[PDB]
Amino acid sequence: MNVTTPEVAFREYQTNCLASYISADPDITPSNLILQGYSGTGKTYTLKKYFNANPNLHAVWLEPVELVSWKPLLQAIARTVQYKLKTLYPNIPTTDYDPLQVEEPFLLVKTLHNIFVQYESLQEKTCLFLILDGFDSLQDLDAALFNKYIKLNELLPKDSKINIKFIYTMLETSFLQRYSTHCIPTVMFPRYNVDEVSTILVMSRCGELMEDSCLRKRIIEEQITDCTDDQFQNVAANFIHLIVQAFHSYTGNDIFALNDLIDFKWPKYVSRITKENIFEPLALYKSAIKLFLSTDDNLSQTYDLSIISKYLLIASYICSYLEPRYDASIFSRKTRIIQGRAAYGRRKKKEVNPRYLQPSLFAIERLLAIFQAIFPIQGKAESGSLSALREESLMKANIEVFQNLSELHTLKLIATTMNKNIDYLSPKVRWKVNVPWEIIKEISESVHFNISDYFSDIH
Amino acid sequence: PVIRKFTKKNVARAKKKYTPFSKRFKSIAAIPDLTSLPEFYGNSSELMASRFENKLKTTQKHQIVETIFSKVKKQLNSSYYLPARENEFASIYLSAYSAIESDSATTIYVAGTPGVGKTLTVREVVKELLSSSAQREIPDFLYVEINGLKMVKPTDCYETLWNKVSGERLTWAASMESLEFYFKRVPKNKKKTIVVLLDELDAMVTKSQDIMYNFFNWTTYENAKLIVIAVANTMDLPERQLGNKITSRIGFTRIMFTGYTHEELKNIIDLRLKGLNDSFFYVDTKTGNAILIDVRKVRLRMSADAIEIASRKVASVSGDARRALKVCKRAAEIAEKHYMAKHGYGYDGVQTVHITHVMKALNETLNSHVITFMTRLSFTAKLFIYALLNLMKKNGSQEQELGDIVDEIKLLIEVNGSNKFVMEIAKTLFQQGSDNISEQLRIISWDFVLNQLLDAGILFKQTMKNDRICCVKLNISVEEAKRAMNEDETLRNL
Amino acid sequence: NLNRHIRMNFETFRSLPTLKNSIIPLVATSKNFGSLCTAIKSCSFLDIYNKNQLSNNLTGRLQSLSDLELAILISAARVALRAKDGSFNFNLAYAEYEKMIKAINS
Ligand SMILES: Nc1ncnc2c1ncn2[C@@H]1O[C@H](COP(=O)(O)OP(=O)(O)OP(=O)(O)O)[C@@H](O)[C@H]1O
Ligand SMILES: Nc1ncnc2c1ncn2[C@@H]1O[C@H](COP(=O)(O)OP(=O)(O)OP(=O)(O)O)[C@@H](O)[C@H]1O
Ligand SMILES: [Mg+2]
Ligand SMILES: [Mg+2]
Repeated sequence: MNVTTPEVAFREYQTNCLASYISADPDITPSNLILQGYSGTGKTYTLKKYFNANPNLHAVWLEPVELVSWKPLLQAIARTVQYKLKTLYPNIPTTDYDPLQVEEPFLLVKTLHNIFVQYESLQEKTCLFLILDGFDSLQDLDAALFNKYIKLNELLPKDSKINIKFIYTMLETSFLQRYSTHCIPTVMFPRYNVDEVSTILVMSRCGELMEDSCLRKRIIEEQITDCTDDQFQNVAANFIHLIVQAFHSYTGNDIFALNDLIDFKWPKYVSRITKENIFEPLALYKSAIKLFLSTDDNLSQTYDLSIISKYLLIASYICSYLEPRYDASIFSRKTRIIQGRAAYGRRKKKEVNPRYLQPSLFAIERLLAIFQAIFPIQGKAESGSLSALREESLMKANIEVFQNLSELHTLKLIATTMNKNIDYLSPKVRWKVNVPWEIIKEISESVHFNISDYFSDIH
Repeated sequence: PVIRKFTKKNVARAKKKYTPFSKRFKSIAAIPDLTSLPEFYGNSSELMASRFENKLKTTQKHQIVETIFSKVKKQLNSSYYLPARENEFASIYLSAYSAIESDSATTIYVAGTPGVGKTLTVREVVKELLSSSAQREIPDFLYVEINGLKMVKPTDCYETLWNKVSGERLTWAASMESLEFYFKRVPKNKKKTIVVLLDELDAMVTKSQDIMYNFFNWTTYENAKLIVIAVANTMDLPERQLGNKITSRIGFTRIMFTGYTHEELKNIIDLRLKGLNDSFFYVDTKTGNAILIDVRKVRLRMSADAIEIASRKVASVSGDARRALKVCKRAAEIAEKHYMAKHGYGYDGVQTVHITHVMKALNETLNSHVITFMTRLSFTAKLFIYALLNLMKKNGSQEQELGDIVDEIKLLIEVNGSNKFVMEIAKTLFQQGSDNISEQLRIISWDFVLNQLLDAGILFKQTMKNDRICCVKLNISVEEAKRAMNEDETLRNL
Repeated sequence: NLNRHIRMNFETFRSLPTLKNSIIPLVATSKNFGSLCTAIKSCSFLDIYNKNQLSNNLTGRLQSLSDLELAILISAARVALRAKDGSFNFNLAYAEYEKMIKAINS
């Protein structure tokens, strides 16, 4: 059958494969076939490109990326099949069944059989195509699904004036190798390379970012009447060359992240281009090298909280990365009175820097003690005859610390043994924290506290 | 305006009542006689029994072909006198006759292995009891078949009991209550004796035996008359599910049927064959049809020594007449098809079967095709099982991971860099000979054979994600694994 | 070559339908008699078929990646070999990676 080939730039192998696989007559098409690939390769884009190349053939489209289970696919398919049938055969009579009536593949095949028997008076046999984009991307997927969908053409009677076909698309290929014994035809799209992705981008996003507003914005913000579409395309092309030369090591052969980053960082580069910068783009790149050297694509201060919240979270990081016995030397300030000896501390240096380690457990009284020790100074005294006689200048176990600590657990910064039916009160509960080193570091200099010396000496 | 949070439209509600019989007369003096009632005691099920007879009738005939053995197969079939098991007949029929004479509520329980003819003997006993009912001297009573396996829900016993003793439809919770009412609150003068047969109780009451508890509660009345029997396989059930106190208070009688002896088996199977045993037939010259007392007059026979051996081998294990009869039928089938192949008639003066062929039919049941298949596989599976056995010999672990077995495989291959078989299967397995193909850590087809052996059952895989540390087990044996190993000329020497 | 592939089916899989799948594309893409004859003679397009069939299973995916991936994978692998169960984390691999770069620049 005459099939117009889509003259694609990079997927002509799969184009040939599928153009040979599929045509109008169902006799020369396989019973079941798969079209697997990886994200960014435009497998879905090329499917519709081939459909554009072949208008007479038609197919239904479903996106189970949004659907969650099997029955939603059942209802969607039951709706779409008859919707397409009646839309593409206006003159045919019908008794439209309820698509919601389906709740099981048995019911689905029953209603399709009803559809076919009411469509028994067709002039020639016709096979349609079905599409399930991301069938492995389901959210409650199990391993007993694909074979059942493969088994649709069997239970169908062979005298059907209207038949159907299946299409698929996977990402991992692990579940694909989990089921390959049935010898299914398959076409694959390998992940692209440097020049392939570069050309793909400079022919896909070229127009999109050429007809963007920011170009015209800058062209009259600079007010320079020396331009042409050729030079616009050249400057965009070399800027994309710079983008890829900078961030190929970061990602490699992907398009989605590159497009997102381009959308984020294009305006800053456009805000810098000028006459001298277009006449000599190396200096322009030197002037916009900062985003290339640092993406910094997120968002002085970091908090607007109280003081004890800031200062108590500081203690917990210490109480799970420091040995319980190697702390009495540095965390004591009283003057001894009665006879007694201290320890020798850490005789042996550690070479692992427990920053790299999963933290330990502890009881809360440890936190109480260490926080009492490290708390800043308050309750100013005067050295008077009675000033310090009763002041007791040191924070004690009030209620506010209890409440702000209880707040932290709902803030999910202090982590306890994960439990449904949690119980903050128990003798046996262990506690921990979920914060990296940077979270704790950001507090230190902001509040003018210093604990880096406790960690910087061991390793 | 309102939206139903979840819909149920495929539901198939059953049109059955909730009101028990106890609330349509409202007084003890307001109840009529159920005996003088046309709807009660099942006088309407006949129309339903006969209504579906014509749904599958046709009259297509074209060149009918009939042969010698099929009539003997039918004569030997299970769809039909027996003196072998008769003492139990004389005992249980005597007990039932005395029970119906006494008009009491007697209980009896029986069991047996499948194939002891328990159902056959009980059916014949109740048929002779039907004949005694045709004596018109004993009080009439009605049978009740109970097949919970053919039933879906175990509580539907009450539903069907009511729908067959009255034709009325209800749900279990009302039918069983109305039946309690019909049993203990109803006097004797008009109620009818009923006999009931329970079958294969081992799966009816899996949950808590509440249903059979209710039954055995019914079977403990003096104003109500019933004849209750049950069938099972195990023997401890009455005291296991109920306990000791209930089973002792009821005080029933216990019995079980054991496998028959070889002599009785042969006597019975030949009893189902005396009509055709050593018969002479007029046989046509084209179709070979055997007609009984261009045509011969030949004789038919079968190996009595084969009867002896076939009954002897199977009487010592279970005593399953079904097994014996199917063995005889398949021996007849093989003989018949071999004879047909001798001439080759197509499709549109002595005849006898031999000990050789009777044993041929009898022994292939125990001869397992697994050995031949597993010896007839490719080299890969045999090599991998041999490596598993090598690890078993090395560590005595009874278990092996995937990484360790793959390590053993690579060691076993690379150690034998000299053997000719491994030499000649060397390079066509990783990258398939030619260039332009990069090496792969694993061989080709390893996952294929792995899933093949998983689907075969010899391999057991635990639920894990890691492709390496996933534990693996073999299912059959190491000895049979050798009995597959050493028959490969290359494996024996390595 | 076709008899060699017959041998290959005989010794690898021992099942016909996979071979049916492999042969279908040849005639499927066949256009004219001369190309048919030459392609079934040299069977060089079976080379492309079996090259692109299992291309992206274990090797090609590792062939297409950045050197940072290789460096961090080496950092993880060495510490796993040093370890008992081979367990590893983000910052352990980072530490070994920085040690690698320090030695390289030293
Ligand atoms: N040969 C090509 N020609 C033109 N555009 C291409 C080509 N290959 C890939 N692309 C681009 O790649 C983009 C990939 O996005 P697409 O929505 O098709 O995802 P995908 O690769 O199918 O992944 P997933 O199914 O996981 O979403 C397509 O929008 C298309 O613009
Ligand atoms: N004495 C006998 N006379 C005739 N046939 C017999 C005799 N003993 C056993 N059989 C045959 O053996 C078959 C075994 O059937 P049986 O009554 O034992 O079934 P069952 O134990 O109720 O079955 P299941 O366990 O499958 O429910 C009988 O149908 C009958 O064909
Ligand atoms: Mg996509
Ligand atoms: Mg039975």
